[PDB]
Amino acid sequence: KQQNFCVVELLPSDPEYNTVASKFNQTCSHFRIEKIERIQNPDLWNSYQAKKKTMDAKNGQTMNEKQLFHGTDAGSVPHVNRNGFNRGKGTYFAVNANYSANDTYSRPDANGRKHVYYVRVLTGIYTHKNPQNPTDLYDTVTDNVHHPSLFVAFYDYQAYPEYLITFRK
Amino acid sequence: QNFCVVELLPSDPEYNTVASKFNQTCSHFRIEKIERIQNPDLWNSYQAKKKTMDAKNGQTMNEKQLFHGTDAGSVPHVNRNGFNRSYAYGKGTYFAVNANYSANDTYSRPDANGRKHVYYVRVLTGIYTHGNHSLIVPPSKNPLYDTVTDNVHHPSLFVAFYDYQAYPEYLITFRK
Ligand SMILES: C[C@H](c1ccc(Nc2nc3c(C(N)=O)cc(F)cc3s2)cc1)N(C)C
Ligand SMILES: C[C@H](c1ccc(Nc2nc3c(C(N)=O)cc(F)cc3s2)cc1)N(C)C
Repeated sequence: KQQNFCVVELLPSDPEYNTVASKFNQTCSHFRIEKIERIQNPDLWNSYQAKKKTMDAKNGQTMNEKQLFHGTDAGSVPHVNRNGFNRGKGTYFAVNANYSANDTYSRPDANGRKHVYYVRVLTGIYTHKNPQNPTDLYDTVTDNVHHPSLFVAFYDYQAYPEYLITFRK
Repeated sequence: QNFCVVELLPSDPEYNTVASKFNQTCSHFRIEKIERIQNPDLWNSYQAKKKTMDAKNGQTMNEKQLFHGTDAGSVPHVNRNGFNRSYAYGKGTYFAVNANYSANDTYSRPDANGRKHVYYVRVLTGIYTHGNHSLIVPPSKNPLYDTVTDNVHHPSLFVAFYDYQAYPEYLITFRK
């Protein structure tokens, strides 16, 4: 599985577009969206979904998945499109787009453009598990359990980079 | 102008054709992957401009495969748009006969992980002349040329000024 990918542009006339634009614009209405792309990566998607089938069957009534934001520099984009966020070693995801929208994470490129993904993450059972069963770990960690602003994933195929929002100041 | 990026296997005949050409001047580097870029609209727009050109320049071989180094940031932009507008022998996109020119750190600028990127590009060089810094557009053949170059009888580079004049066919990712 060498996880090739395709990049389709979401058009304003797509029902998926309002939803991503809305969620993004909750915190980032002062940026202007240049475009939104759907990242299509079959091997990566299947691998993500396999982790989820498992995770759904193990965590009972827990809703394992959330859609979160991750900002990154323009040069990491092909790497994320192909390999996701694969490879104690964590990748950060924001609940709100403004956080990911920071220059430290979404480094503005030569044309001024910034890149934040709208990401499907398997947050599962998280804390800020069992002494009797020490090989049993939390799926993610957060900054605050009752009112989270971020999540940290560690394992492979735990997140799919479904949408890429390109924008500027 | 959506696109796909297919990674080639070293087993692939294509992979070796591209690797051979790159290694002629750049064998001292380590190739990590060679991907093929599939952008149907851009490819179409290129083949149209080529149909026009092969019908214009008689016996001329209009097409050359040249190299182009760039930073990791530009890769998604090139994949989608080509070498289009937003990108001392004229104000266009420069392309090299030999990989090692493109492999210069100022063009194929090393990323965070030390990875360099060089396209192997189909370019419609067509009929070309010697170029100059105040160009912006090709000279007229008589008081219009397709590209310009540094030296007309032994060219080492080429400069294109229009869109759809080149297709970013392969991407070569490598390191020192
Ligand atoms: C670029 C990459 C890297 C980049 C950033 C970080 N740190 C962090 N990133 C984030 C993001 C975000 N959208 O990126 C969002 C957050 F709410 C918190 C953090 S902490 C850690 C690693 N590095 C592995 C090279
Ligand atoms: C780094 C990259 C960039 C791309 C092109 C240039 N200008 C120039 N590039 C080249 C290249 C080449 N392989 O790209 C090859 C040459 F024989 C001459 C020039 S001049 C300068 C920077 N990016 C900023 C667009």
